[PDB]
Amino acid sequence: NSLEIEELARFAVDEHNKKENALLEFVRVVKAKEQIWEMDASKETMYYLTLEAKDGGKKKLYEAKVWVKMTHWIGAMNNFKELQEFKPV
Amino acid sequence: ENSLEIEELARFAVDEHNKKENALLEFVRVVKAKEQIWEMDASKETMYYLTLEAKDGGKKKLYEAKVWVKMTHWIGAMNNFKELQEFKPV
Amino acid sequence: MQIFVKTLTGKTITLEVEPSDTIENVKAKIQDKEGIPPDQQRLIFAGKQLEDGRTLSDYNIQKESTLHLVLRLR
Amino acid sequence: MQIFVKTLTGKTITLEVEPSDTIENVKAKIQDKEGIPPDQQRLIFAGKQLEDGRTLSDYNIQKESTLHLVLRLR
Repeated sequence: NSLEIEELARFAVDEHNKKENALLEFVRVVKAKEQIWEMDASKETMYYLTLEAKDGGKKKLYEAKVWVKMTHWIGAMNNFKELQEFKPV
Repeated sequence: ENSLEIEELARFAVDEHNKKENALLEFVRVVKAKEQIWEMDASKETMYYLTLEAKDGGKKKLYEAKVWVKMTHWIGAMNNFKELQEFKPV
Repeated sequence: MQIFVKTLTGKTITLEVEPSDTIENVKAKIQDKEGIPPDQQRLIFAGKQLEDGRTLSDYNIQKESTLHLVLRLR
Repeated sequence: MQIFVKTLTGKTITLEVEPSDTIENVKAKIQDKEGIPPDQQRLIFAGKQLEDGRTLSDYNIQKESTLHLVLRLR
């Protein structure tokens, strides 16, 4: 779980890096809260991650928002995740 | 050696087979594993050919599973889709 | 009653329906709202694909139920 | 030239196109081929969403290139 969040946090940083050519080092997760919607055949989660990353070797704080939808039916399951927001404090 | 992911795929094949037939096969191990991969832009499509060992009535037997996995990635987004396509005894 | 339809990325639309309605008729409702032809529509509920000739009540699709839609491209 | 369009589940259609063609024109090709309206079409290539005004050559979409399609519901 903490590790699962860590992957999402890294995902947010690596994807952020790709979009801006930004050079962020990932340091740790500071806070993590989630909103989940449960329905038939799916679980939707919005992750509100505050992670710490180094910009110039000096640690700084960033707000990431990752959207994850998992959908499953007989014989099949789908996992989709998306970075929706990445901003400094 | 990338084995745990195969084990998960094998289990997925077993539980989905079970869900579809209400059969309760108990997963023991992966015996053989071969896959076909197609590489394209922003995606990797893989067909898994798994030979697994399962207990039907407490007696272990061999089954052939086929799992289809498509991974699609773009900036800011990632998708993972998998499907059980075949589950048959030898 | 009201039901929801979602894509795998989480895009959501809402339809006003009756339990008497067929799956065939719901796909027509989706086409009218969104423009996606029914031959392109694979509808999912209760871990199953829904048959066109069948109705909503057959699948026990009550109010506030969520269906998911997958593109067929065929 | 020939290119591929795929859904996230792996459903595939083929279009005959030219590098001169716009993304707008491809969505029309898809609409004519599949019946899915262009306002519902989000086309992905080279880790990006494709804008209607740009051409295939702008995005370096050569022969046998594969695009991906996501439903907008909008």
